[PDB]
Amino acid sequence: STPAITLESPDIKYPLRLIDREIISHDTRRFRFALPSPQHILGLPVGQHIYLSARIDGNLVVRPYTPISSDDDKGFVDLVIKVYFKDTHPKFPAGGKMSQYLESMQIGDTIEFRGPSGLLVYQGKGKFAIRPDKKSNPIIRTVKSVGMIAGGTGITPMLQVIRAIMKDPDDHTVCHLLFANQTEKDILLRPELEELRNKHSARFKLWYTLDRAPEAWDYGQGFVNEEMIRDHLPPPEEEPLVLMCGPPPMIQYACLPNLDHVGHPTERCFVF
Ligand SMILES: Cc1cc2nc3c(=O)[nH]c(=O)nc-3n(C[C@H](O)[C@H](O)[C@H](O)COP(=O)(O)OP(=O)(O)OC[C@H]3O[C@@H](n4cnc5c(N)ncnc54)[C@H](O)[C@@H]3O)c2cc1C
Repeated sequence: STPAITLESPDIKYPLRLIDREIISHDTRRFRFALPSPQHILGLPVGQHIYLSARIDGNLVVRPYTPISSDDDKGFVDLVIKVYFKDTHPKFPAGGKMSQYLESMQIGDTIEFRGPSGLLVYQGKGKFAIRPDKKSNPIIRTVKSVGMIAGGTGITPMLQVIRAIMKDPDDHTVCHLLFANQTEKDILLRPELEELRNKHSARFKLWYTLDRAPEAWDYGQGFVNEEMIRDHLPPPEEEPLVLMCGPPPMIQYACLPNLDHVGHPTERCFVF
């Protein structure tokens, strides 16, 4: 109520105006959108995301994104987007629908936001409120540590939580992040993650892994396995929560079964 929220109902689409573009690398962008007034906030609880929706080439396309801005930000929302260009991966000649749609927007164009959405909310100081499904009440579990597995753009739901914890000097939850990508080129938001690690090392552990690592590389190599789970996530005996977001293949065949191997109950594993 104090600051006016933009996402007043989840059943409503809000056309937000694109006000700024930023080329980060060849295929990664930051887009900024104007909230309805400069004193609005988004209205997005930690742990949840929004959907963009648009009519692209005659079809309705809906996709989830987690902003890198937060409810402290007045007047705007920022998204970091990986663009899947056509005519690039000869085996995905068409590219990605939504990300190329965003790449093509001009300053002034609008796009429809809706939310908040998602089964998990972070309540602070270790309190996670997790719905078994969209229609049931949340179960509330209090952890002292959170393990996090992210592939590609899956980092933006981790970062939102990481930040939410580090802002709060009274939040002593320890976050352990294992970040998987294809090539060093593809470590999205590396400077942000490393600045946070520089300041908050006692509450933030960070480790990468790469499918095709360069010759000078100090971190993991290959897919997520038993050993990386043991070495870079809190142990199952600490009763940690474990969060996952990334390409469905990695989550389903690389993460979940090995999490089961090591001993993390599936009740303490959550996929965004
Ligand atoms: C909780 C959550 C948060 C998310 N946060 C973000 C975020 O912050 N930023 C973000 O950018 N995305 C985010 N996403 C992902 C986003 O929802 C989309 O999956 C992504 O934008 C791709 O959508 P698209 O329509 O463009 O691609 P699609 O049309 O769905 O593309 C189909 C698929 O083909 C493959 N593909 C196509 N072209 C290429 C190519 N050139 N190279 C390689 N593979 C290719 C990719 O696997 C691609 O996803 C998030 C998803 C979830 C669930």
